[PDB]
Amino acid sequence: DVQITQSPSYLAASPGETITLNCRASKSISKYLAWYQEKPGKTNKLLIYSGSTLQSGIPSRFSGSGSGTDFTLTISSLEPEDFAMYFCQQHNEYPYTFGGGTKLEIKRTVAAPSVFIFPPSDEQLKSGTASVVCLLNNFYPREAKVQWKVDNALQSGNSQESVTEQDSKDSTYSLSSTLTLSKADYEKHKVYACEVTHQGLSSPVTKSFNRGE
Amino acid sequence: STALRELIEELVNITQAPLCNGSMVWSINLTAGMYCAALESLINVSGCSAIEKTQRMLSGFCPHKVSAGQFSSLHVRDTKIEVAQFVKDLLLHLKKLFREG
Amino acid sequence: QVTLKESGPGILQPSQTLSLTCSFSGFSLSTYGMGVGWIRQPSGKGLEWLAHIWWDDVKRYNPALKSRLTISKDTSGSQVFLKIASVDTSDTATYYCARMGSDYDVWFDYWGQGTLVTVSAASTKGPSVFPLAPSSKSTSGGTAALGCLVKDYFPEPVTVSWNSGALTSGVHTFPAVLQSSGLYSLSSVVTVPSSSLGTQTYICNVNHKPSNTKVDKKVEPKS
Repeated sequence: DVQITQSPSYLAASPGETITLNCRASKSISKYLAWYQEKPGKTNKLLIYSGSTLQSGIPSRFSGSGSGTDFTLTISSLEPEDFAMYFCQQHNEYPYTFGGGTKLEIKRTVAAPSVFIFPPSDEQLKSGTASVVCLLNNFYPREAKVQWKVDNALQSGNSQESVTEQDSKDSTYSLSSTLTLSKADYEKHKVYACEVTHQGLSSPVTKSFNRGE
Repeated sequence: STALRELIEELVNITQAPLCNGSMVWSINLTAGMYCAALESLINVSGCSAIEKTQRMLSGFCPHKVSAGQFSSLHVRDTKIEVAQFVKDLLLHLKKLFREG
Repeated sequence: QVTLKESGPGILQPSQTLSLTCSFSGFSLSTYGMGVGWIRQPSGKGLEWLAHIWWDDVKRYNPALKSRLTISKDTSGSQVFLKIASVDTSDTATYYCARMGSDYDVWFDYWGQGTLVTVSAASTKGPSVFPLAPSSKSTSGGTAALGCLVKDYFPEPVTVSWNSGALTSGVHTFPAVLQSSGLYSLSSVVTVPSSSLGTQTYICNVNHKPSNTKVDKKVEPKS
């Protein structure tokens, strides 16, 4: 039973670059390794099989190599559509086994977020809970900090956030952060404020509202 | 089986060039002791170097030695076919064993 | 041309039997060389081969699961089925079916989009949908943001579109977060011109299949 390791599991590169991805088997698999390309909202796409055989209709900038235990996929002159998750699969031996994948993401210039703050709706408040949402739209790199304040009290542990995958158009990310309060607590305070720090910003940006306005 | 895969690969290579140039062998039941049966039926092809590696590869799966010039039968229900047809038939049976495990 | 598509229960209770269907066009499992396998991916973890079947009914099964699995096809060879007996939470995964690219070797030339199966004792719960209304504090450089908050549902997934797919550009539907309550919440946003907010209608179309909950929510300036 063969264990497949892909290390590193993350790579960033700019278009036009040539990159190599590694796949390692726990014991020899002769030359029988396949490579697949994975993309959000798409079906998995077979690129190479038997170590080095290019699937029909795949561009020749994909090149697979290796034999025994150590394998590489090389993608030369990366096009934008080439950024994706790439996983390998040994087909030498039953049972068939897959590597854990390498995410290949585009490096691009820093872009600052556009920040938006949303109050809870009246509809929501009727049910007794208040969500306050902060949106950071279309920034790069991924790293960003959101600080919540209610009447200048720093909110800690009562928010959750998530982040989109790299955008197929500008290579940016977006982030949503939700502050949860009770309706009762919500109605006790005036100023709701989301302060964002990001490399693209010389100084923190705050969007706020006054409950009422 | 690596050995099995290698053999399948060699058959694929050699039948992709009409294998043994107007040599005929007798068919057999390949569903019963396939490997020895195929070697028995192929061991007497005499002027075809393309089949030598095949013969050696088949010997690795048979648990007795297969010698040329031996008596089997007068092959009354059997039928003479081209080596290529035989080998392509053999290939199908081998792929199934591969697929079965 | 060649397409595959998985269909499944969405959610099931432990000790139950998961039944999955793979439907496909552009080939038949009665043609020589054709076959189909089942592969699964638990979230944030790697793919795991389960079972496969060929046109002549030769089948293979992952030995770690061998006893729990049964794979089949119909006589019209137009669908393939997997059964997994005695599921537990370790069987929570996205399930893919895929066509074998070879007549003997096991790599996959075409895959389905996958279907999520959650194995849990918790009850199915449909979401509430609330507006994220456009304002002045969601408005910058001639662009405003608005959205929908899809709150308090179980299990995943939910889909969200905008104006029944009439809006393509500027939409970001975020990964759900699992809240401390054991329920999921997600946001979907769309950025749009500020100047047209008075004269354009924005509707988020939300669907949570497990609960049979469909909601179209209008999002308007105000409150």
